[PDB]
Amino acid sequence: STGSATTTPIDSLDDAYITPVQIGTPAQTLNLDFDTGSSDLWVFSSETTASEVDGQTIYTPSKSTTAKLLSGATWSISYGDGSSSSGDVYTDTVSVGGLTVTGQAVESAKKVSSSFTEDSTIDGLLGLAFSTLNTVSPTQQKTFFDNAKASLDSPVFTADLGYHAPGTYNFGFIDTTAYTGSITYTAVSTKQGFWEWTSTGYAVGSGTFKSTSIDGIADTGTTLLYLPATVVSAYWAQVSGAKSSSSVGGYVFPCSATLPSFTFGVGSARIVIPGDYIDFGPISTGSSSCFGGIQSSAGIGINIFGDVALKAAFVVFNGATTPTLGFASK
Repeated sequence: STGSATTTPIDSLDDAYITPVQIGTPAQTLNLDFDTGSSDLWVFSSETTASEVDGQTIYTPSKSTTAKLLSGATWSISYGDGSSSSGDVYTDTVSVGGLTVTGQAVESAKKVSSSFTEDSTIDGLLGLAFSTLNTVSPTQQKTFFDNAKASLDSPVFTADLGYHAPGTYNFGFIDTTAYTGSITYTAVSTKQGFWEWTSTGYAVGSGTFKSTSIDGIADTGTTLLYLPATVVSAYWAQVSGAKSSSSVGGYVFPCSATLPSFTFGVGSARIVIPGDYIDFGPISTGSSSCFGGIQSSAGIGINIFGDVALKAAFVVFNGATTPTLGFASK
């Protein structure tokens, strides 16, 4: 089997991407944030505290003839940005882009934090990291990819995120028309439950490539590119007027600037992030100070290749017995 679904930016900054997902019988279609940095499939639902729902589409399990309460199961998750959600669990039929999994754990939110409530465009998350991170208790549950893997033509999914434009998530096959050149594959550690790999270095604009190992995670659920303070300082030093602002919470730069590109290494290959991809616009409406898309990881504890980096590439998440990641230019 295979599946193929279009993923669409939620706003003009590409702050996140939503992909339609069919849940239950008859189908209830919710727009979920596919997140390779977490491992829970959770949804706004008929059980969510009413004051915490503000425009999202909800899953109503009582209207699904295939929904079954997973008795005793609860879940509770906290994300790197400080947001959180929790609830109980059903199993139901879930389809993405024509690919169907029966018996998928669908985590129904009873509570969500304010940032979820405030984002009317995201109806939940679909986690695509390793199932060892799933928060369901007392019986941990498998991700959608883990459940579908055996049925897929090839045990892979691919992320092809657009810059200010729609893109595609494919399951079970590699679309050779979707990228240029060849795919360079690189080793993955699953020891922290993430798609964790080691970049071989970086360049800033037309500058020379610096060979240096940068361990980090491929995370479609994080907007920006978070890298060590040395690397980020070297980038922003090439932008006149750029500075790190503690009051804003990161590097800002004059909105009048033209940003340099940023290159990251994948083995001997190179992925170029155009400068425009690093512009996240005014810090507040009407300001001439703009927020940078490359930020320091020093306060996180891990480097994060988020959407800013991933959308410059065609990315293969290879879930073979020894997982690997692949990157191609496009």
